[PDB]
Amino acid sequence: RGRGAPLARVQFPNMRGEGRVNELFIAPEGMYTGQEVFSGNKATLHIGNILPVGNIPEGTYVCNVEEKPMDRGCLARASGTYCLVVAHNMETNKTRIRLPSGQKKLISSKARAMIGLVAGGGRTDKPLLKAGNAYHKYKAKRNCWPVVRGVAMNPVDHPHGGGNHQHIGVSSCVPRNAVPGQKVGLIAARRTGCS
Amino acid sequence: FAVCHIYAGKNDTFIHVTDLSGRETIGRVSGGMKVKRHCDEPSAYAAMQATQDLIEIITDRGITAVHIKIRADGGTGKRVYGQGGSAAIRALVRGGIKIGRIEDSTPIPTDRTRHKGGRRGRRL
Amino acid sequence: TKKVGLTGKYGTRYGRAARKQLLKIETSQKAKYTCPFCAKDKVRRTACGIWTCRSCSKTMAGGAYSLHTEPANAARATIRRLRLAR
Amino acid sequence: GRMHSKGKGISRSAIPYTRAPAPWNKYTPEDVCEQICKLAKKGTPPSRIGLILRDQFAIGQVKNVTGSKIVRILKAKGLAPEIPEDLYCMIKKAVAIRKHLERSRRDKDSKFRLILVESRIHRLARYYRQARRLPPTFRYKSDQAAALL
Amino acid sequence: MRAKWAKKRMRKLKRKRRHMKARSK
Amino acid sequence: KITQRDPYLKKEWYPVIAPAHFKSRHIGQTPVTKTAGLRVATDVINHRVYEVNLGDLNPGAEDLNGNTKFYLQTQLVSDGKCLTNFHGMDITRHKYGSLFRKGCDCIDVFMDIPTTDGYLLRVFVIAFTDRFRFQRRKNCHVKGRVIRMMRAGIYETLHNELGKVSIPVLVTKLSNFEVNAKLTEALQKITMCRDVMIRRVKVVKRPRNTMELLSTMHDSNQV
Amino acid sequence: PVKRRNNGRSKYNCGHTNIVRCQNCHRCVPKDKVIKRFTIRNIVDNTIADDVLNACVIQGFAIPKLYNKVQYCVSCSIHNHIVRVRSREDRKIRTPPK
Amino acid sequence: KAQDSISLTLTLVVKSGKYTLGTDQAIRNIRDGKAQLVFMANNCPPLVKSQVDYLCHLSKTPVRVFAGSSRELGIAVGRQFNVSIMTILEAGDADLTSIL
RNA sequence: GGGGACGGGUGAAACAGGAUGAUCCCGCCGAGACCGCCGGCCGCGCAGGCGCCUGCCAAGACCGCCUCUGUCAAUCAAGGGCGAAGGCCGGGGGCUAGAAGGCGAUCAGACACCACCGUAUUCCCGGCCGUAAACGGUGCCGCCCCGCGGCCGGCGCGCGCGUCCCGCCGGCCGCCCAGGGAAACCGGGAGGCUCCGGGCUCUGGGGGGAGUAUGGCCGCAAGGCUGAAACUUGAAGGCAUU
Repeated sequence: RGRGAPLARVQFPNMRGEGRVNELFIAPEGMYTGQEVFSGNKATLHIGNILPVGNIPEGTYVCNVEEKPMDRGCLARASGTYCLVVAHNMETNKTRIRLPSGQKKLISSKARAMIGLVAGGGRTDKPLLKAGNAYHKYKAKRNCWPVVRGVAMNPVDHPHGGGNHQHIGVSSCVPRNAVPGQKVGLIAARRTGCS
Repeated sequence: FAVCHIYAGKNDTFIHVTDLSGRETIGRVSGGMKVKRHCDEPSAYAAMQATQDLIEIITDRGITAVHIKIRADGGTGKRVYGQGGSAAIRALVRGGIKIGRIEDSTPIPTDRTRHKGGRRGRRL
Repeated sequence: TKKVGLTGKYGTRYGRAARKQLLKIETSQKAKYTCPFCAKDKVRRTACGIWTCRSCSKTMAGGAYSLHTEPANAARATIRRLRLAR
Repeated sequence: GRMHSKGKGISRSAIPYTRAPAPWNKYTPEDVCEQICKLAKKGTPPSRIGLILRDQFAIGQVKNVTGSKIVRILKAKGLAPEIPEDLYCMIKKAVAIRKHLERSRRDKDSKFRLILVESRIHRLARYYRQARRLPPTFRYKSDQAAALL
Repeated sequence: MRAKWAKKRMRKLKRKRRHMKARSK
Repeated sequence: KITQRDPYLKKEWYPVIAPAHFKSRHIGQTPVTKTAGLRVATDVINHRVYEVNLGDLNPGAEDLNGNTKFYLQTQLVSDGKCLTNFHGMDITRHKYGSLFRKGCDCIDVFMDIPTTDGYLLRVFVIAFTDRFRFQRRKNCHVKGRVIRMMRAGIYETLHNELGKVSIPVLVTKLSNFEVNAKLTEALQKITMCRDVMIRRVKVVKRPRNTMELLSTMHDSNQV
Repeated sequence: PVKRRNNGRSKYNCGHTNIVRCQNCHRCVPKDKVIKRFTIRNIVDNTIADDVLNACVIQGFAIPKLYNKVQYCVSCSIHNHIVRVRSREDRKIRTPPK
Repeated sequence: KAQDSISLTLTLVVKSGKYTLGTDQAIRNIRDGKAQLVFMANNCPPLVKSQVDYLCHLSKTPVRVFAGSSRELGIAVGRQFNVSIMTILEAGDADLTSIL
């Protein structure tokens, strides 16, 4: 409902007993119905397969990466987003992953990820265009819309509040240690402005 | 038998003695700490004077000989040694010091980024 | 019938930039693509990322407004080369 | 001068003054006409039928040994190419560049050669249609060219 | 470059003139 | 030099010994600071790399040797001696310029060479074309077919010579100059060619715990 | 009038040449029009060569030569006397003189 | 070379030899031994691929994959429909690219 | 990590950088461009243009020919495609230079040149734009035309025989006898033209006003393409010589 990326229902033999266990996997682009998704430390490098991050050759786009081994997925889960294998340190058994924001994170080589990039790529390219098109987007997610500006509100309702000329009245930049009701605006801004 | 890196370029000349790996420096001094005129830091006189002070240090550190690595500013510019290079090399020979090997160590580009000055050049 | 082919629905509304962008994306969303599996031009979109062949009957994960995407085409190609190596 | 290039070259073939059959050659008109007919069974094009007669057999000039050219022999037997070979060979080239263009959309140079080759197919077709060596209905389009080959 | 500088001057007059016609439509 | 005797006062010199292949194994003395903090002297000298002319390594014919320079890196500081192993081979910058002359065509190949010891090496190989003995045309330019025949010859020969080679024998092949010579024979048959040699040989990948190999190379004169 | 048939450049059967920069000026100059004098010199001056040669403890090592192709822009070349303005009569001479 | 021959061999077969396009006719022909060569495609559905390769082993009739696509194979046999499996039930002219 | 006082920058400088230890040296590492020297009276491309290494794909000119066809041709409004750089649009990317911006020195004043920092840009993908001293300032196809060279790609001849030699065809070129031209010069044409007529298109008609006005068409824009007049004026210009 709220995800902008497809999910996938994959059936696995019950290793504990006799049935078939079904799991919900963010779909990497290219997963097709009837595909064989292998998982494990002897898995081959194909889209959809889950391999430990150390086992994955470098430069491979990966999705649903675990930050700490055995976490069943934490990073690279949104539409189109991916992480990249950068370096394996075989002396520390750690790997550097390029996070979707471009930050680089050392993670244990025993963490697991799915080969491929999350499907749903290019979703935000389309303009929402209408306010209704956006009402539908957020009804599926949370009560976060429509968004009213504090400047429109009254002094009691918001810190930006209300004067005779709708102004912020003080710098938007607010300290990192501003208390609950005051941390409104740009927070701990290292810089501001277009550049 | 250390390695002498003389970087001779317009603006200043640096004579540095380090040992083979180059990880440790056995003494470094540059022309420009020997002259008060900014124009004369690249000059041969300052470089001769500079090497004489360096010669004292490497003759007190057991550095009997050096292998020279004269380099220009190089990179995507220069590629021709400044006046300081020959002067320092001569001083190294004048104050003892055998020169075991001489090499061109200037950074050179196999293909390059644009040097400054525009397509019309430095119009001075 | 002229410049605004599929964006005539919007009418004189939303501005030219939105309509021009929509014309590229909406044409791609409504297009028929070739099934990798059955090689027939009957893949159409059911939802963003979900594309189903109307002949092959196979559902494949894909780009929101295209069966395949430029980043993903690069990834399959890198994976094959790297897989051939290992 | 080349029709579609600013190139000048002369690499022609010089037919002999003698239009009469050579002495060493021992092939009767029927003997070589039989070879032409069996070569049509292999499907070999008349340019190749003429070459095969020239090198494996010694008949360097067919019209000298026989009284007619290869296609006149074929037309008399009603075994001539339905689409004249020159147009057909251009059509193979147009589809071959078009196939490459399907994989690569950024070969602007390849696209240019297609316009020139296609322009010849149109020019030769109008002559072939006027001469009636081609049915007047015939049209070279492009998208439908794959079927026409 | 007086010819290149004349063209630029002509252009900055034609754009002004095109703006003035647009005010009156 | 400073042990017998302000920063230099607290220092020591730990001699560097080259691989057994080189006739002058002793090469230099490396300055290190006396142990302080968590900075033991041995840890600092453990991975330093020294560039040594093959002339200094084997003292003899400078003309036939001094142009190549070997990079040797400390892998163990044992008994006060910084034992060293191959980190690369290269011809001097003066050799590189001398080889190029206008009027000639240059063939330059690079190959990834795999060793039994687990090192991936890169051979940078340079070749040049020269005038025939009785040639009217002044410029030594070869038609494209010969250049590709030549490119294949170096690639094929390098697989034959350095394909199954291990680091211990490679260092001796690179210092006896046989590989340069086999490449010249292969290219000779195809066309008169000059200066066919390896410009550089660098380690793309070095194996860990290469210490048993280091014993074979730095020591083990028998092997 | 047209001063030179060459047009100051050696471009023949081409429409574009790779740009190079003056070593001194830094002006972009098409490869054909650059002055391009190659120089092979010695790492140290002859006046220092004698003393360096005596200093070396190696058996037979000569001062190693430095090879550089200097490419100059027209203005850089005439100012630094790499090339001279000649008469219409001698402008045709092509052989390297002196 | 091998590709040039592959295109040439199937064009000569279309004009000279007999052949059948399609899976059902192919399963019927291999089983009776009336197939001399069978050419599959890259996108042959996987079960059909295995069945055709087992019954081909059982009849010892050569099965080769085409360089690609039922669509691309179909345009090669000269037709405007996709051909997954084509069977050379007799070659009048040329059968050289049946290599292994 | 080392070591220690300045480093940059220049015509000389100065603003920046440096005991938060810079510069310098080495050991590494990231990212993005870029393809050196070879590299040219080399080559290829329809022009614009084209240079890492491998693999793949389709083409192209030249040449050789006793192969095929049998004029299927030449140039061309209208019409289609392409088209350096800069620019624009929607994304990616962001190293280097760097329009704008800011700045230190100048100088009467420089806001300019020079130094420094730097945004768009540069680079990629999908579209636009349709311009350049887009040049050989030289349309295209065809003919004869004087020697002496060089290079380039085929082909053939000689000879014991070598990247030899002589030719042939095609391309790039130098010098040039006539010939031409107002000369400069061109002579693989700008020759074979007042002795003026092989064919086809384009354009000009003293200098400006003015590539402006206006209408049109086109472009997202910038602008492109088309395109005057009133009016003013005795020269403007070419190439030579003191």
